[PDB]
Amino acid sequence: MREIVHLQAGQCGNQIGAKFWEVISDEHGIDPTGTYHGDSDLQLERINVYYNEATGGKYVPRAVLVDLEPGTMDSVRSGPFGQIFRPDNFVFGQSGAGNNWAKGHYTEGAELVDSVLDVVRKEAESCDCLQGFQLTHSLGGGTGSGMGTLLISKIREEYPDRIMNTFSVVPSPKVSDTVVEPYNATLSVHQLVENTDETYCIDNEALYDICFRTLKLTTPTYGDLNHLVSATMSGVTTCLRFPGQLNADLRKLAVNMVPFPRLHFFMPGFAPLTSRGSQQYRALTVPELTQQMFDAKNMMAACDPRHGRYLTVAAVFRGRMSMKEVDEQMLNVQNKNSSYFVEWIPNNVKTAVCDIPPRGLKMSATFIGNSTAIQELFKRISEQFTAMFRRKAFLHWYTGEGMDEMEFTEAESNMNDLVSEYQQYQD
Amino acid sequence: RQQQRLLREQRRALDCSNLNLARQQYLQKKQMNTASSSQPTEDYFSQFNT
Ligand SMILES: Nc1nc2c(ncn2[C@@H]2O[C@H](COP(=O)(O)OP(=O)(O)OP(=O)(O)O)[C@@H](O)[C@H]2O)c(=O)[nH]1
Repeated sequence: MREIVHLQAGQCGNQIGAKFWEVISDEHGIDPTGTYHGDSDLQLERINVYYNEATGGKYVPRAVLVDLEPGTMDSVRSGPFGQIFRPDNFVFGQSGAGNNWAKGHYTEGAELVDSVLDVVRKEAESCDCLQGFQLTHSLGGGTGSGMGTLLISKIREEYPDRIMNTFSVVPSPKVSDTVVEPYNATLSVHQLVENTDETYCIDNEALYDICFRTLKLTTPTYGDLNHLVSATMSGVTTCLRFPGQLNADLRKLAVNMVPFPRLHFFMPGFAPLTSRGSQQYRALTVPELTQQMFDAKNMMAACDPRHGRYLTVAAVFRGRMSMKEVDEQMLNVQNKNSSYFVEWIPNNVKTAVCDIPPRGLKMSATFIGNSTAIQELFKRISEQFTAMFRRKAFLHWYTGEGMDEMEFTEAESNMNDLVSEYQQYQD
Repeated sequence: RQQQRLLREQRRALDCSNLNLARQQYLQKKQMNTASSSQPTEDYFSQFNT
């Protein structure tokens, strides 16, 4: 049987996986202590895709936690579900980050890659057959990119036959806090496109805008933001864990989503987001779901695909619906904007219907998108990289670590080579 | 003439059954009707407070 092992990297990913995991435990109805309370037969059955069974009916999460700063681990261990996570799975380092990409990629990783590889292969041999792996981290995250780029390279030759899902957050376009962050992102993405097959793009500014749009609660918590993305990541994973005539496996989806090899960056899309009075002012119907499902405001990933065109679109539907409403709704959407799709590929819509609703609503869905709206992102970072690399600011650290501008040359070039590739297909 | 009587007896009897039948799927389609629309609960509002 085919299962998944998760990887939790970077200090954001440390917050990402925590909320990501507790949702699943609450979804399957396990107590914080770990004693599962048998209530749903189906979730009792297909929990082995992610969790192993340990004694006393406790379901050990099959994730590995990695970092350098103990305070983050002490916090997450002290959380409501830190007891469910294994001290076996808490691998870390004795060093502070400096949030330097090179140190986590050349210096600190070297004496930690050995330990983490043993842990995962112990977990890999603990399981029977894998679809692959998924990673929670950030591309702009100083240390998470340090482990991520290294480990994905190592796991490539280790298991080049599995699903190497990646989940990273794009930093805020308006401000990056970290000033060497554009260096770190450019460094990471070069190996990312070289290595990964799947990548989710996430940005906080839209999340703040969504909070201003539907959450209408002034001051949220970053964990609430983590809940939103975890809800999305839950939705895409509800395919595998749940029955119903939907085709769930990722490369059943992936071959449907990617036209050409270097297309790994994909954008999410989610289903009803509702405000305080609209819960009792909304007639929850697939049309208004579909309308809301395809909203530029419902977008949250990077920026509006209104500026570009739509290469491939896939909406997975979770709940008690039928073939015809999604059949007519898709027929509705193509007739609305036929030109906004590329003439290159017609019928670029791929739909899945999960019949197992979430715990509280039935009419639900999720969207994964590949449009021509990523250009602005790295085009932005292009001026960032060129301007700072114009006068090599903050560079003596990397040379002190042992890094050269030569690595930067092909890194941006490979990035720029991707830019020409996106546009020349779509234009 | 007896056969003619039997034929219409069959026709009426079948007509008795289908009218009996016709009533249930009307109930059944109503069962279908109020089984799709959804409403979110407070379980979707508490977690965002944390
Ligand atoms: N945990 C957490 N991370 C955040 C938050 N907001 C933005 N981030 C960013 O998410 C990035 C990913 O974290 P990591 O990959 O663990 O970062 P790192 O490698 O230790 O390097 P740093 O940037 O110094 O943290 C960080 O660099 C932060 O800049 C937040 O609210 N919580």
